[PDB]
Amino acid sequence: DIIIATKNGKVRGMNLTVFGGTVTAFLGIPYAQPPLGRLRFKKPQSLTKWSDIWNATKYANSCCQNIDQSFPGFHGSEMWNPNTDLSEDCLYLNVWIPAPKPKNATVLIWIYGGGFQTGTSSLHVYDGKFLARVERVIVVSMNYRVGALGFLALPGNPEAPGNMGLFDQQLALQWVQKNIAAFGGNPKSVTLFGESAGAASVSLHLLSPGSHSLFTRAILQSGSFNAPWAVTSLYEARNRTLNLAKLTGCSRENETEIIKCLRNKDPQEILLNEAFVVPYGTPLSVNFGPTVDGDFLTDMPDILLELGQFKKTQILVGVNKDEGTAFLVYGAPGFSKDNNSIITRKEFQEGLKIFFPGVSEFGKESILFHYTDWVDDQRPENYREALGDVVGDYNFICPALEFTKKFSEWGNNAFFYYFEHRSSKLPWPEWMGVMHGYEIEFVFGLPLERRDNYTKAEEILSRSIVKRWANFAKYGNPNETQNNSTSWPVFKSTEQKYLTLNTESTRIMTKLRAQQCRFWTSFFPKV
Amino acid sequence: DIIIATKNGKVRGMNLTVFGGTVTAFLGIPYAQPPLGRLRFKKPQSLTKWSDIWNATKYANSCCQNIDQSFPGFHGSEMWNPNTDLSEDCLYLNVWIPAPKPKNATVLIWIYGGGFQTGTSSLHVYDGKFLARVERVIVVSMNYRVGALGFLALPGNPEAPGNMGLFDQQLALQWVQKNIAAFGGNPKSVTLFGESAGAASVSLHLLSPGSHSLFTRAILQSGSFNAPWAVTSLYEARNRTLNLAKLTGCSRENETEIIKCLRNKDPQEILLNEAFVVPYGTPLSVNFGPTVDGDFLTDMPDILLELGQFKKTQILVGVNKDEGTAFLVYGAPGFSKDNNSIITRKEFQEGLKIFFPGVSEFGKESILFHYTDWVDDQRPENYREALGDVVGDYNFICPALEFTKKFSEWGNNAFFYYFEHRSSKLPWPEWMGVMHGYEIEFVFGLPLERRDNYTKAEEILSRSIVKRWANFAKYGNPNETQNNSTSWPVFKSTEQKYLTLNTESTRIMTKLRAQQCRFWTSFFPKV
Ligand SMILES: *[C@@H]1O[C@H](CO[C@@H]2O[C@@H](C)[C@@H](O)[C@@H](O)[C@@H]2O)[C@@H](O[C@@H]2O[C@H](CO)[C@@H](O)[C@H](O)[C@H]2NC(C)=O)[C@H](O)[C@H]1NC(C)=O
Ligand SMILES: *[C@@H]1O[C@H](CO[C@H]2O[C@@H](C)[C@@H](O)[C@@H](O)[C@@H]2O)[C@@H](O[C@@H]2O[C@H](CO)[C@@H](O)[C@H](O)[C@H]2NC(C)=O)[C@H](O)[C@H]1NC(C)=O
Ligand SMILES: *[C@@H]1O[C@H](CO[C@H]2O[C@@H](C)[C@@H](O)[C@@H](O)[C@@H]2O)[C@@H](O[C@@H]2O[C@H](CO)[C@@H](O)[C@H](O)[C@H]2NC(C)=O)[C@H](O)[C@H]1NC(C)=O
Ligand SMILES: *[C@@H]1O[C@H](CO[C@H]2O[C@@H](C)[C@@H](O)[C@@H](O)[C@@H]2O)[C@@H](O[C@@H]2O[C@H](CO)[C@@H](O)[C@H](O)[C@H]2NC(C)=O)[C@H](O)[C@H]1NC(C)=O
Ligand SMILES: C[NH+](C)CCN(C[C@@H]1CCCN(C2Cc3ccccc3C2)C1)C(=O)c1ccc2cccc(O)c2n1
Ligand SMILES: C[NH+](C)CCN(C[C@@H]1CCCN(C2Cc3ccccc3C2)C1)C(=O)c1ccc2cccc(O)c2n1
Ligand SMILES: C[NH+](C)CCN(C[C@@H]1CCCN(C2Cc3ccccc3C2)C1)C(=O)c1ccc2cccc(O)c2n1
Ligand SMILES: C[NH+](C)CCN(C[C@@H]1CCCN(C2Cc3ccccc3C2)C1)C(=O)c1ccc2cccc(O)c2n1
Ligand SMILES: *[C@@H]1O[C@H](CO)[C@@H](O[C@@H]2O[C@H](CO)[C@@H](O)[C@H](O)[C@H]2NC(C)=O)[C@H](O)[C@H]1NC(C)=O
Ligand SMILES: *[C@@H]1O[C@H](CO[C@H]2O[C@@H](C)[C@@H](O)[C@@H](O)[C@@H]2O)[C@@H](O)[C@H](O)[C@H]1NC(C)=O
Ligand SMILES: *[C@@H]1O[C@H](CO)[C@@H](O)[C@H](O)[C@H]1NC(C)=O
Ligand SMILES: *[C@@H]1O[C@H](CO)[C@@H](O)[C@H](O)[C@H]1NC(C)=O
Ligand SMILES: *[C@@H]1O[C@H](CO)[C@@H](O)[C@H](O)[C@H]1NC(C)=O
Ligand SMILES: *[C@@H]1O[C@H](CO)[C@@H](O)[C@H](O)[C@H]1NC(C)=O
Ligand SMILES: [Cl-]
Repeated sequence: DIIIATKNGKVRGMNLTVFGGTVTAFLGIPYAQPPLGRLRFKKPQSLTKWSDIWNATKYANSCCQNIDQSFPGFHGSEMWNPNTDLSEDCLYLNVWIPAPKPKNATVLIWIYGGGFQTGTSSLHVYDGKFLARVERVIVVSMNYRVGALGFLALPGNPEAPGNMGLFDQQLALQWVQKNIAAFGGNPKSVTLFGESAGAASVSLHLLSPGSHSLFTRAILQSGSFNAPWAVTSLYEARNRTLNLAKLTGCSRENETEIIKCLRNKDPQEILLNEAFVVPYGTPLSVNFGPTVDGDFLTDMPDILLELGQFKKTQILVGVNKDEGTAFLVYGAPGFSKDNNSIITRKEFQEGLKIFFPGVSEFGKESILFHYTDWVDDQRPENYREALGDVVGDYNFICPALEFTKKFSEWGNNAFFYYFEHRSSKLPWPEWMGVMHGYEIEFVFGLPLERRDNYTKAEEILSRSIVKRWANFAKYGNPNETQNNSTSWPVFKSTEQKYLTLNTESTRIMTKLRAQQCRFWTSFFPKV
Repeated sequence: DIIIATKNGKVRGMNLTVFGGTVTAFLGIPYAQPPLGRLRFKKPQSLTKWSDIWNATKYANSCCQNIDQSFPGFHGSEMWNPNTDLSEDCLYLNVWIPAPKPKNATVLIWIYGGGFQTGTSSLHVYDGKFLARVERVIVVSMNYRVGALGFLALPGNPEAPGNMGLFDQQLALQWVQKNIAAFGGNPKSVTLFGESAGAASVSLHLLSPGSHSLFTRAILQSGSFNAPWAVTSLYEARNRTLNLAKLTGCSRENETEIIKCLRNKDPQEILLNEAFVVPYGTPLSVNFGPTVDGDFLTDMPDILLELGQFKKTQILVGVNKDEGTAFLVYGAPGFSKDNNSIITRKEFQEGLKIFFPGVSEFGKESILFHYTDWVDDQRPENYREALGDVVGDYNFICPALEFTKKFSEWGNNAFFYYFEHRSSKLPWPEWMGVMHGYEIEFVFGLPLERRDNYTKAEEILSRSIVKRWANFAKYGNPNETQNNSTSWPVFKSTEQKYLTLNTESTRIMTKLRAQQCRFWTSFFPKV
């Protein structure tokens, strides 16, 4: 039996066996007041203590979110669906401490991605027990409000001020500050890591003064705040909150009145209107996301980033070889999960209208013009691969590289990785390649379980990546100093070096997607 | 009726139709007295003038040489076999002139390879008409003596001095100097290029003072004198010359008297015992090659290269991705052009004994130790590919990288390529990849013949290569300045940059097969 005295109640956790050892898990510890009724759409509220001992022995509630019903019965899309029960009462977090209890362990806080609309910490691919046993770190992950319940914004009005899901994560960060010493953790050695919208969340903690004292280092996997989907403007958030209010018949005009209307509406009524708040939509739509609230974010994040207004520390950033394929099968002509998905120049042209709906016909031609200069025209996949590269480059790879350059320019060590290994278990067809999201399994060390149908090489790669991530969390340098490994060099603005990750040969390369990222990061913003 | 007046007499060419244009061809101009009877085993004698008109309208005889008959009817091996009569009367050269006759055109002199035992200028892949047509350069090629008929050596004896096939080449370079202006060539703009033994020949012309005035620049494809096979030691030349005279049964004591025998026996008796002249032999055996003779070569070539004793000019150097596979299907256990040649570790250890015969078990152990550190031990091809890399890295790639380095260090511009495109018409099996010898057709512009079943992209590649080669010859810089090509940087000892060549995307990379070539160049010579 393991009880831990936290500053507001005793907490009892389980024991697991992992590769012939013990890891103590504490699943579902509450860190915030249930944000129900009158606390809905508000920042998370402190907690009231309990002399009751709490049984943190089961994954808690995922927060309210629509679910991916696009491929019923498909492991590829349903593995991202929530695996506990939806509820507004969902502001819990999990902890994983090694056994024997560590003395001063480094802490890894996971922040799940999605599109600020979906996600939960209880998914199998985020199971922190492997990292706790293999590397003797402490893994903490938390649930945070997503969708409108987490990011509906009426600016300045404290009844719905925006960025509630970010203050959820931030509050879970202070919990780890106040309590992780009781678990044998070092609050002065804390690394945030995250994927997709979790990665964009990690970058915004870098920019938010209230979070600066609550972590040490940052890891950003396939995402950053400067990605075109990650920050919704002050005007977009107004039209989007009014349109949601109309679509619930809550169109008051006293501002705090049209919120009290939504507080009484049903969570399911809000989830179903959410989709229809913007006219034209994309598979990368983020209808309620982070805004400039003047509290978590004091200014437009790209100004803060360009003018050096962020925590000075180490960052580890990277992307996958085919970030963009996943989004094609959710609404691009000729694209399907069961079809090798060769498309025509006209289908490629139609795909551009889908993903860049507001862009002019000039911009849609620029994209066509630049991405289409291959050599061999007698090969079918040109346009198919082209669109995946288009979407992956625009939405993830080029912003991620841009964040890393601007961050490194103020004298911080940055490390960039190019993850290019296709999962031997990947449920999606092979034409989709190394997909968005499908490096996470390797960070959490799932292939370290031999009874799991991963390659023995996938065990080696995942072991290597786990060590590189743990060395970065502990020591700020993501090297593997023992198995004759490729040295991972710093990313500097001048030469822009990055490490590739795969099972064949890990290489140092420079200037990843150099021509493409110039087109996106310099020319296209003028368009 | 195109007749040109060479300094030796009038010569009659012939018009060729090429790509809607005309190319004037002079095939088989004699450039020395036939090395017959008393001239056998001697440096080439000058040519006596002729009051006639010489009809240079067909290819001349190829020099005497054994022939590859391991794959009867197979184009892959037979395409390298001679396609004219064999004869000791073989000292002829070919000349391709653009039409209209050029004013002062750069001259490209080809030197064919083949381990100094085989080869001829008349092969289809050495057809110079496409270069004369597309880039309006003059192309010259010569036949030179091979095997013991061009490299039998007893140091000192001018009856059999050694390097007589190199002096053949040199005499052809001399012919171009005296006569090419009659055809519209610029004798001050002569680039040597060759492949394999031809490339190791070009490299020796760089180190040989007698040849320094006969050319301007140099191109070396898959070969250099510093390759393990390309220079015969005086100790070996001594044993091998003698061991031949015993195999033909006329060992004598007066050293000028044992040559008098060999000058009697007819060619086929010599060719029949050349192979048994060395005890154990490998597919990379060069029984009669270049030696240090104090005439063409005044010292050990490795010493001259190390101490800056060579013509100072630009060089273009490169290798193919899979230089070593061609040699495996000729005696390496487990390998055949007809099965996929998945070998096992025991067969790999046998392949090392085949290819490194007189090397200590220690040396064979470090080869096995260094080359087997792959990640995924559960891959069938590991040993198949490993042996190909062993043979490729030891015999071609590492010597070429070492030659380019040591050459660049004395102030001159060097350009290194890495050819990694597999011809769509390549007759050998797919596991052999980008084989030794199979960049030549792209350098000679065969894929520019649209009517020939090469892909459209292979035409685009072969065009870009042909322009780069021509620009190197004309201007010393192998860049492609018009069609947005990748800039080809200079090879410097510290950076070691090279350009990859393929149909997908040309990349600048650095330090090719660095870990492998550190083994072969630095450590292996000590064992
Ligand atoms: C590849 O498949 C897509 C989508 O197809 C799915 O699988 C098929 C077997 C079929 O049963 C479809 O109904 C499935 O949705 C094909 O897509 C076009 O896709 C759009 C998308 O809605 C659809 O409206 C069109 O009618 C489809 N066109 C046709 C002729 O069916 C795509 O054309 C297939 N391409 C190839 C090369 O096989
Ligand atoms: C800001 O909001 C308005 C509201 O548009 C309606 O659209 C529905 C999908 C739903 O959200 C409903 O609650 C809302 O009232 C947008 O006006 C629309 O713009 C499109 C494109 O210009 C027009 O075709 C529509 O006529 C119009 N909608 C209707 C039916 O009134 C407006 O576009 C939006 N501004 C943006 C995109 O920033
Ligand atoms: C230098 O030459 C001798 C000569 O060896 C004979 O080998 C035949 C294949 C043929 O060339 C014949 O004319 C010649 O006389 C080499 O001696 C041989 O060495 C091997 C290996 O050490 C022994 O197994 C043989 O007994 C011996 N040959 C015979 C039958 O006499 C000698 O090796 C060689 N030196 C080298 C390799 O540099
Ligand atoms: C690929 O082929 C090689 C070579 O085998 C030759 O001989 C016959 C079996 C013929 O059918 C043809 O396949 C080929 O020309 C096989 O390797 C081995 O070759 C050595 C040569 O000395 C023989 O000693 C072995 O018997 C032979 N192996 C076998 C199966 O007998 C090789 O096995 C094969 N590899 C495959 C199938 O992947
Ligand atoms: C680890 N991955 C991150 C999880 C999967 N995906 C991205 C995929 C691919 C295409 C978009 N479907 C969404 C599934 C879903 C569920 C409910 C409502 C809509 C949709 C479509 C899943 C996401 O959770 C996801 C969803 C939206 C995003 C928006 C912008 C950027 C992103 O990364 C986004 N990611
Ligand atoms: C770093 N390891 C221990 C080795 C696996 N090589 C190294 C490469 C892959 C195989 C070929 N050369 C050899 C280097 C060399 C030196 C002299 C002569 C020949 C050769 C060839 C070594 C990796 O790059 C690699 C790739 C992915 C990994 C993933 C997890 C863990 C690893 O160690 C990983 N290593
Ligand atoms: C353009 N290529 C260069 C022409 C072909 N080949 C290389 C191949 C490699 C495998 C062995 N076959 C034949 C074996 C054989 C048997 C009887 C008569 C001739 C041949 C060659 C040749 C060569 O002519 C060749 C031959 C010997 C070499 C020795 C050392 C280095 C080389 O590059 C060598 N190249
Ligand atoms: C220089 N050419 C004319 C073009 C072919 N590309 C260039 C690559 C091919 C793949 C796609 N990106 C584009 C660069 C870019 C910029 C903005 C947005 C998207 C993209 C993707 C360009 C070659 O690298 C190449 C490779 C082999 C060749 C062989 C012969 C002749 C050639 O031109 C060859 N060119
Ligand atoms: C945990 O490690 C931390 C530092 O990583 C230690 O706590 C502090 O130690 C630093 C030394 O770097 C001091 O400057 C601070 O003053 C210490 N903290 C405070 C609040 O004073 C500590 O030694 C370790 N704790 C363990 C092992 O229990
Ligand atoms: C060269 O050919 C001569 C006859 O053939 C040619 O005659 C030329 C005058 C011209 O018409 C060409 O078009 C013909 O092909 C022949 O008399 C000479 O003897 C030949 N020269 C040698 C050295 O044999
Ligand atoms: C916590 O779990 C243990 C299981 O043995 C139980 O004894 C205890 O009563 C539980 N506390 C609860 C459910 O409040
Ligand atoms: C290093 O390699 C050995 C296998 O040779 C493995 O057991 C060990 O876990 C590896 N360590 C890391 C950090 O990858
Ligand atoms: C050709 O060029 C050389 C120098 O490159 C020059 O000396 C010679 O006179 C020129 N001959 C011509 C143009 O006929
Ligand atoms: C330049 O582009 C044209 C247009 O297609 C092409 O025909 C030509 O071969 C290219 N030149 C080179 C040197 O590749
Ligand atoms: Cl790139």
